[PDB]
Amino acid sequence: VSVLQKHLRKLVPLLLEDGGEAPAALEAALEEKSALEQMRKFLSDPQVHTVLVERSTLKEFISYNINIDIHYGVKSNSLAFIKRTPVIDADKPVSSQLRVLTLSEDSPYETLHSFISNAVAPFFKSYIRESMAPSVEKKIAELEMGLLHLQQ
Amino acid sequence: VSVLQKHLRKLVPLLLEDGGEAPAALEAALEEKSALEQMRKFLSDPQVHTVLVERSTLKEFISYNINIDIHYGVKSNSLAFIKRTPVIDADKPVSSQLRVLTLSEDSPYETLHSFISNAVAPFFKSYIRESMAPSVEKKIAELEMGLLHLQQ
Amino acid sequence: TFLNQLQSGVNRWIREIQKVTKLDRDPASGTALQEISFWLNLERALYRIQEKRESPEVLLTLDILKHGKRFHATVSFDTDTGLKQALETVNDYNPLMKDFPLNDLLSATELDKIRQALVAIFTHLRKIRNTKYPIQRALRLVEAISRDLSSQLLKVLGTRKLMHVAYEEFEKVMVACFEVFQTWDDEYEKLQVLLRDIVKRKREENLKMVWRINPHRKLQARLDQMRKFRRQHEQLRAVIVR
Amino acid sequence: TFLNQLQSGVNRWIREIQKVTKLDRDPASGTALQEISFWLNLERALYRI
Repeated sequence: VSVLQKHLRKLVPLLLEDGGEAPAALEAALEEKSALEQMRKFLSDPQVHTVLVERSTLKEFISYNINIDIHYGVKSNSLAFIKRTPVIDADKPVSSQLRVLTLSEDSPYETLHSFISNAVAPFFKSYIRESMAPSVEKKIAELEMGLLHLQQ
Repeated sequence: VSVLQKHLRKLVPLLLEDGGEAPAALEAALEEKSALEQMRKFLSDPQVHTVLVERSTLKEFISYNINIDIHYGVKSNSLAFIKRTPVIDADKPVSSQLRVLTLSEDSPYETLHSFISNAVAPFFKSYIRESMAPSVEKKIAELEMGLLHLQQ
Repeated sequence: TFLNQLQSGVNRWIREIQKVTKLDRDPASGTALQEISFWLNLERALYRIQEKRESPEVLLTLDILKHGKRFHATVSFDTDTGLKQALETVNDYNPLMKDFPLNDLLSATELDKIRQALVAIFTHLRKIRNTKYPIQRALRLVEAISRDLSSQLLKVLGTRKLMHVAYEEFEKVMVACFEVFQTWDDEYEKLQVLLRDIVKRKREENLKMVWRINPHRKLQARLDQMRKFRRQHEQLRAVIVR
Repeated sequence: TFLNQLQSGVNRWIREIQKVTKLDRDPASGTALQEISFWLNLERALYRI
């Protein structure tokens, strides 16, 4: 709700843009009643984890709408805010019990392939070096090759 | 590392701490030269792309060491950056090449099990649905279930 | 400083209680006895966390934090702990985790031992459903008993060489394997029936219980086919002799 | 507005052509038959694009 709006203001602007807070487009997106209900559901219910806030630029106007679902719009610079806690509590940890995933303005196929190659497979490699994991790594390699083939 | 230092100055206290400006724990951790060395290595060196920060409370006295690799413990507000990119561009923000995330103060084994269940497998499933991935998700779920069975 | 210390102590106690409750000892972790032991361990961890929170030092620290305005910290520690849930779970799983019918079925790889162990697993599921143990927990106990009976039958068959037995020995081994599979299925059904009774007692929460059975029937069918084929081989040897 | 829509549509059509003509055999995914099938599909997609 308000906590989710503050988290998206203090996180997505530092992720989607070069840094800052929720702009007029971002504030207007968060100001929608349905978007506010989606933010409240994400910050309260445990079922809703990923929270998407987009700083779009449609031919380069600053006018965006926030929603629970994530879609590949026209230059939609979405930012997936996956929450780990069941709720975003004001006293208990919320952002530490969450994460920020950056999505490209265009379709996320190439960025997702790069993330699988160098942020999912490398993370699994680091975890294994610190140590079903090899099966996960091989399946991630196969899925990254398939995603590259599909994007191409 | 200027944008990297700016992000850890405000977003980490909004995540690792209760919210707002950085407390004395984060100030002392950054005052330790190891945190600055890790930030400089992340900004300049592409091979090294790991760093940690923690603002804990020990019985409260705060004596935290910030390193150039991801770290976590017990009753500590650790924070590590998931650097999908090797280095940081000068034109782009320095923090834009490292996905900063703060660890929780709960048990790291159960938190890691939940993160494997609904953070890496959910990301692969989301990428596949936007489009192997199910096999990697099943391997992660099997690892989480095995960790839960071993801890129980 | 003291108010922050009390609030941080409350938050750390809440985090420790949440970590203790996070290690869920489900019936999938091992057999039915393994699930009962995991539930007992989780309940013991929850009870220890609750005792640590309710100790006089914990109460004094909570009072100091509340007087220092750390009401948010106290509320976070209370919500993240789940001490009441842990104590209730320990009380509920105490009368269900004590029974060991799955281990009895595993030890009794024979037909009568498998039937007795499956009956013990079903009775443990019924007792857990009578207690605060879940209907899914009782069904998992029955399923673990059936799986242990099937594994014990397989291990005994491997030890005795029932696949390569003689005529009468192979017939007895196939009968024993089929009986072990049937006893495992019956014990899984009994555990599912106890879980269904628990779910009927908790119709708002307990949606249903699985069919459980065992984890064999295929081995028993193959052994019966082998015994019939051995009888046919003897009859055909007699026919060729004639 | 027509020119901007034309630019966006040209980008979308080029992306569709590249997607049709880029589904080749992976460097380590699949066998020789799978790589050859990916190459043939890429040849057909490249001709169409």
